[PDB]
Amino acid sequence: MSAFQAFVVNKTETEFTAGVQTISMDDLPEGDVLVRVHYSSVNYKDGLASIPDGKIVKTXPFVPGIDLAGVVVSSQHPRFREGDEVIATGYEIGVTHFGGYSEYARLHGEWLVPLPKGLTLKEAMAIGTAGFTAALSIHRLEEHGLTPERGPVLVTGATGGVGSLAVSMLAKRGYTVEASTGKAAEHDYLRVLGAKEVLARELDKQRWAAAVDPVGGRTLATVLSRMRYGGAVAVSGLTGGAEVPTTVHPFILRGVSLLGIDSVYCPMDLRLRIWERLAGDLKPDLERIAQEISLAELPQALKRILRGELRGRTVVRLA
Amino acid sequence: SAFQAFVVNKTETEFTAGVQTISMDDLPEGDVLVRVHYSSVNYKDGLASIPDGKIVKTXPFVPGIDLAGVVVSSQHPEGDEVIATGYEIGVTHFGGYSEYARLHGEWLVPLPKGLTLKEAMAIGTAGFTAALSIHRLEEHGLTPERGPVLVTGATGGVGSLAVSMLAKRGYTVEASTGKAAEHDYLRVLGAKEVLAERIRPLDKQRWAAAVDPVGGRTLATVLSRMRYGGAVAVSGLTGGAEVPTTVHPFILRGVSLLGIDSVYCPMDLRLRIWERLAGDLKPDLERIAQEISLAELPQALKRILRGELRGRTVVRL
Ligand SMILES: [Cl-]
Repeated sequence: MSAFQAFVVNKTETEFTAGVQTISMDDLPEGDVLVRVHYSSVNYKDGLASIPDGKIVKTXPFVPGIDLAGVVVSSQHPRFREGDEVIATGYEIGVTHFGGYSEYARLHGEWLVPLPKGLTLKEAMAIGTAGFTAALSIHRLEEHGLTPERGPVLVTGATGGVGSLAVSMLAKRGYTVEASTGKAAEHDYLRVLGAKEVLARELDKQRWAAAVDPVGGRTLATVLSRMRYGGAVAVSGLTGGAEVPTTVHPFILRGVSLLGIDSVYCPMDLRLRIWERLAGDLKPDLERIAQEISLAELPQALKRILRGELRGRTVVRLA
Repeated sequence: SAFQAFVVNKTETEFTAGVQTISMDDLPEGDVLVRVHYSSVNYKDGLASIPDGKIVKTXPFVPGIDLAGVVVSSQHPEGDEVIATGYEIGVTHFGGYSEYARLHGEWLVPLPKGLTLKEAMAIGTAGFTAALSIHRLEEHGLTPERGPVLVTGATGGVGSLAVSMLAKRGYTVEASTGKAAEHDYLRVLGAKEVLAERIRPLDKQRWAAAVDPVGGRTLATVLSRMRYGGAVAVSGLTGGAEVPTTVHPFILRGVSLLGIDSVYCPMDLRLRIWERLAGDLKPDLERIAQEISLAELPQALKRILRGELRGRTVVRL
């Protein structure tokens, strides 16, 4: 009792550790809500938190994991009584504040999202930050004019977390989806998620009514060449390094919008709206996208996402 | 008198591009009359063989940035084997997709010893660009002991030729392409390994130089795996839109970006590059060149435009 396991990253005098070890209740930082973590997931950002030069974590003894789903053990009066299934993504979690790769997490009441009717904690983590990023992107495109009747929608990080999830969300909304990836042997998978066409990495001059780029932008010059007049691109994520900028001219000439999607600091009112959508009209096909691993299998998954060999979504069952 | 030529034309009804017979009066002014033996198909030539290819602006025109043949009449220091590359040859002044071509002597380069007319065109603009690239890199300090050289030209004209050239030069070459069927082909040119950005493994400084023949398309990923001091030779055009780079990576590692212009290259260097092309920069053309007749030219022009031509293709008139 009061002694549980967590993936911990450390950095002393020219030495780096990253493994599952046992930690205590007192190692958890200041919070007003105590949560027993049922699930977490693996994100690329979480991969960067597991390595020294990742440029995410800037403080030593740390518990990564930007994603959380579980049950309230104890807390305060922030609208949370024990036994409540709560979700926690974004903010300082897994970056500045101890995160979800732990059996227990201690957080601020202002960061929790009461689990919407229509989602399991596992399904909530299967979606995770990635799904939130995908949902917000589509949400944002839709208030900007996107409907299935405007034309096909391109998605470029198709096999990754955000990409797989977006394809699914768009296909189930009735959109004609074209998906692009850089790995062959990924085509069948993309079609199963509902993509009508799949593109090998590389009508005249205006095919897509909208696009979703979850790779920091880095295929923007490709996406801009075949954008319809009035279209938009929702961009999010990181590349891998090596920034890829765009010219501005193509946005001006075709009246196209670039919508920066940030899942970290999204305000609570919108956050709640997105989670309602994720429980209803933007609920993806998690059975064909997500796979589950245990806390002890986590190190390997963080290596893989960093190397770019993780497809779809990976949820971590805690304990 | 009345010879054959490939003619592009565009009125206010249609666009015509076929092989018609034109006379001596159709060629524009020039002091040197060259009877063309060989020409070459180039990406640039394909754009000039089409409407919305933004290269040919005046109406009735004969494309072909590349010229090689024998002199009929001249008044500049007859029967001289000569090559013409770049300048106004593909673009503003009538080209080499014609049995005869009139040009100015300022563009002409006497065909170097150790090279054939067909070989000069197997090389052509593409080979020149590549050779001029390598050259520009070597005078920046690049040598085989600095580390491997990362081409990206792959099966572009330029690039295929770059690999062969660097391989024959003794460099370790890493070639990049997106087509899975050209892997065996790139090793025969002499590339040590074929590449299919990730931040594990350690790829963080491993290329001494780079040849980027797609308008700096791949600069963004190249730059973050350059050795401290290296350079990158960029040339040609992209498939369409322009892809910018950040400047930080250059300052950070003391890397240079070298703009390679084949079009308006100065004569003094032009000869030096061609002498090199007849010398230690002679690519193994046995594997990289192909030959077609004039009546077959339009077909290749259609293929290069849709990226269906590997290596180099010459033309016999
Ligand atoms: Cl559970």
